[PDB]
Amino acid sequence: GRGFEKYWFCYGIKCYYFVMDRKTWSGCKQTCQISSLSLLKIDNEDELKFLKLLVPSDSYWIGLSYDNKKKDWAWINNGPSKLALNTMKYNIRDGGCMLLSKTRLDNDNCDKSFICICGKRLDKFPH
Amino acid sequence: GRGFEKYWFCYGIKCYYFVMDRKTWSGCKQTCQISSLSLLKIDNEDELKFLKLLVPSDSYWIGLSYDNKKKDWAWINNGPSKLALNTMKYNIRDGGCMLLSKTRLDNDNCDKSFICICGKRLDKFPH
Repeated sequence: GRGFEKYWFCYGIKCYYFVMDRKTWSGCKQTCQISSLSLLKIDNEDELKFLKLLVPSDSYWIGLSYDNKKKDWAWINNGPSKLALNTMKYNIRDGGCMLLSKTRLDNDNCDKSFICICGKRLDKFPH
Repeated sequence: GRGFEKYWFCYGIKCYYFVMDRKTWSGCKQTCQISSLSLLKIDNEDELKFLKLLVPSDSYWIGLSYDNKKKDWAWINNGPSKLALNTMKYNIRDGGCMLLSKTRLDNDNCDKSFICICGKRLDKFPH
């Protein structure tokens, strides 16, 4: 259940929620999930511009990880995105999971503990 | 009816909306109202702490102005608050309306144009 911050924000059709405890990438993925949210997927450059603008200054796990079957960085659950990643920017030797900071996307050790940012669209309903 | 930013935020029981164009204090007050919002009232020190933390960096008209008849600073529509102001720090000769920045509350010419921050509780329903 719930140990989230009491603030949250929205942009367009998507809101953004913050776990209180820092967690490993996997632990964040699962914490977003038990609450019907999902570790955050970033849909485009517009959205990225806004989050870097609006998030408090820190480093946040987001739902993007390197996938050795696809041979590429992939949004969780095959999630589709229009965010172009320059994958040369990212050395998988230095980390296979993505964080958001105010300054950039960076890859990092999946075992380090960062703030989880979970997203949920406003048109997301149980099925 | 509209001319708002696409983004907004919430804390506990209250959300926060941003007008796109800078306006005079009175214009902010009326723009918030047109949309059944209200130029923002700050309820306590906890809430002020949070807003200084999450608002982009700029200066914002909020629903606080100096009242001749009360002989005091007063929140719009007789709004109740538990935010203690030290009123000795506001010279009314320098301005009779309040704005919020990241640093502090300050008073300023009610005719300057600043960003409107409109508040609305989640338990606020037509009547």
